[PDB]
Amino acid sequence: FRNKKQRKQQVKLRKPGFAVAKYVRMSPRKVRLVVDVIRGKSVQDAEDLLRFIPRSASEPVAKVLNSAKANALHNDEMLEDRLFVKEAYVDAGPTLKRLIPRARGSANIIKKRTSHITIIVAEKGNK
Amino acid sequence: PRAKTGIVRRRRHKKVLKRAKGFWGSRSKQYRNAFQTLLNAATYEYRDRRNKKRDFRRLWIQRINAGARLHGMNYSTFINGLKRANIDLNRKVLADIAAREPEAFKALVDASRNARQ
Amino acid sequence: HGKAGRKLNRNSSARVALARAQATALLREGRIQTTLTKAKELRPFVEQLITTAKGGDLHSRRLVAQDIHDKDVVRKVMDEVAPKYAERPGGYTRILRVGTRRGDGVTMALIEL
Amino acid sequence: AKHPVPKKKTSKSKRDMRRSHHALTAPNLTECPQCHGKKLSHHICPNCGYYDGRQVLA
RNA sequence: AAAGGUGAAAAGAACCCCGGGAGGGGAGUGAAAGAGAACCUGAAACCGUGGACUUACAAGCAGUCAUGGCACCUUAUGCG
RNA sequence: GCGAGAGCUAACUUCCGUAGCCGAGAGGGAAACAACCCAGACCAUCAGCUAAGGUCCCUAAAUGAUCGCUCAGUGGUUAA
RNA sequence: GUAGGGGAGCGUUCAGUCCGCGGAGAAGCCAUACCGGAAGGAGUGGUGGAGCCGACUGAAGUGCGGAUGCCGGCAUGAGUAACGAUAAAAGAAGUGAGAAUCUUCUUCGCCGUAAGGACAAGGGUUCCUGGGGAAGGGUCGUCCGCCCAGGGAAAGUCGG
Ligand SMILES: CC[C@H]1OC(=O)[C@H](C)[C@@H](OC(=O)N2C=CC[C@@H]2c2ccc(NC(C)=O)cc2)[C@H](C)[C@@H](O[C@@H]2O[C@H](C)C[C@H](N(C)C)[C@H]2O)[C@](C)(OC)C[C@@H](C)C(=O)[C@H](C)[C@H]2NC(=O)O[C@@]21C
Ligand SMILES: [Mg+2]
Ligand SMILES: [Mg+2]
Repeated sequence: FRNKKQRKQQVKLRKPGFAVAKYVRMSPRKVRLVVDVIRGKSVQDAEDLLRFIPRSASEPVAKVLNSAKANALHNDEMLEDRLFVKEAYVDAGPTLKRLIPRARGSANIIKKRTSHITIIVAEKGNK
Repeated sequence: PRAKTGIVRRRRHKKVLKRAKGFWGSRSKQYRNAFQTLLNAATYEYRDRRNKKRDFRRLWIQRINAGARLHGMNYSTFINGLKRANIDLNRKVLADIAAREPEAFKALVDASRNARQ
Repeated sequence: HGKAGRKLNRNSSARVALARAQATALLREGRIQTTLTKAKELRPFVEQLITTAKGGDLHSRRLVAQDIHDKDVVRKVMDEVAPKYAERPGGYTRILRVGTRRGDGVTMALIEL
Repeated sequence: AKHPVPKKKTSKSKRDMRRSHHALTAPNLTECPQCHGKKLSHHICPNCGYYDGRQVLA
């Protein structure tokens, strides 16, 4: 094993079949709805469903899935016909705050929330 | 010099927060409510310490005239006999005998009936 | 309750203009892509114009001219299309559903003769 | 001011409980007979443009 | 008004992949990229994903004490 | 509570005297209940005796013993 | 045992003295069933990546749950109210990664003592061209009064 210092140079820390769309200008809540259908499904169903879910979050999500697919293949040399959505989740990016005017002189703050859409693909393996 | 809070508060806060283990909602998550919950728990802790001491005697008394009645007696009566037969000072664990050893419990019922009549 | 029968998502004046506009477009083009509902509503009105034109006399033309304000379209419907549908026991106009649009998420459709 | 107003913040539980019915329903996608790229029932296949024969361009 | 901090040194990431881009994954640099330019540590509120035990006859300052059921053994098997 | 005035020999009224408790008093009892009854908590026990109160079942402990009374649910709304 | 009086101490920063520790891993953070009569204090592991416990004495900007307290971050209400005049719109063709929304054609409708046109005040490059597409645009933009670059403004007689 040695000590931490050595471990850091010996083992270099990998992200197999992981992709992330950081700072996506959409609300987590809203984006989650789409991701929620795609989770657990086989990367091909995931691909096909996304093309028909009539939500604008579909485009962002679908893109992450293709990055996760490409990464799984090209970088990690995984088997395409075995890929499935092992994990997908939407985490909250930083909020774009904006000042909206209301009646009688008072102001308000619009929260233009952002998303961190991460999807991780893996090979199935029943056996 | 300037003596800032830094560390003192957080340590004290995390302490209270850790007493709140399986407390519902905010009670296990926000300090003010966690600490607040514990004051009421304090009342409960001190009370129940001497309250369990009433609880068990009652469970024991219950198992006693349950057996005493099984042999045609009762608690008031059975304990009076065991008092009259001075020799018997059992009192504590007289319910284990009633629960686990019926044969042995009868012996005590029989002995109580005598010292009384 | 509400057991009537027709549609109107605008006001009298407009509901007419729309029907007449889409009627002129389908007859000009032969096929038009529109909202599914606007297409469902257009179907009976254009089918009715074909039957009027199937008369082939001045009165039948002028009646078409009341809803078809484009002179060239009225000639097309009168002398080209109605004749072709002579033996068709008035049915032709069909609706095909394309799928959901981006901006409003509305399912588009086709209406062809 | 703003006449009826909420009396207490609604708990993390309560809030999520009303969310039980928000879960989207995935399309019932069918395999296309003549280009196989999935389509919606009663709709023209987006890939080949068929609906028995080819109806739309591309 | 508010705002500080890569790395010892810019060696500031050539090249490849998904993407219009953003963003990411690799390759390489470096002691470390568990430092990548929204660059020291990175608490807490607050948002999620996963697992354990659980919950659709129940009246609830949300604990406390008692007991039973399940589960886990890194101040940790008499006990927790 | 007792002793008085004010008050209607009203008020969870007011104002003195006097004793106690609450205030600043937890614990048992009185269904619940500052004050009334019992009793003044240094800490630990899965020991024992009592107080006021209790002993059908909810709910600890006699569905006790003797002689009586009351049949109205009186007990479990006051008077001429 | 409330006001209150008295006693013994825990903890933080700074200082002086002693004893040490640290890149073979400091502080800080995170987890923990250990210890002490309390404030509290250790052991172990994890993270961090350069400082720092312990003891004695000295000094304080020295301990927070409250103040409709101050600063900041983030929740609830809730995917709710709204999206700023009820003067419309339709289709075709084009462009583009992407089009209800940009361009073009044909209709439609609304103003017409105006919702047309020319000044003054005021504004300050918003003008034209080519390009952009993060934010601004109550939606989307391939477009814009936005972003970048270049250009344009000509007086003896007009106004001073
Ligand atoms: C329109 C909006 C504005 O509210 C207002 O003006 C409405 C009409 C007022 O209502 C009233 O007066 N009435 C409502 C019920 C009775 C009373 C009333 C009484 C008599 C008459 N008589 C006739 C015959 O006509 C009319 C009305 C409001 C509600 C006022 O509150 C009332 O105050 C009373 C003193 C005590 C009342 N309670 C507590 C018993 C309380 O309800 C007041 C003072 O605002 C005036 C509050 C403060 C907060 C503001 O100033 C806000 C910010 C306003 N400022 C702003 O711009 O928004 C507002 C909300
Ligand atoms: Mg009388
Ligand atoms: Mg506060």
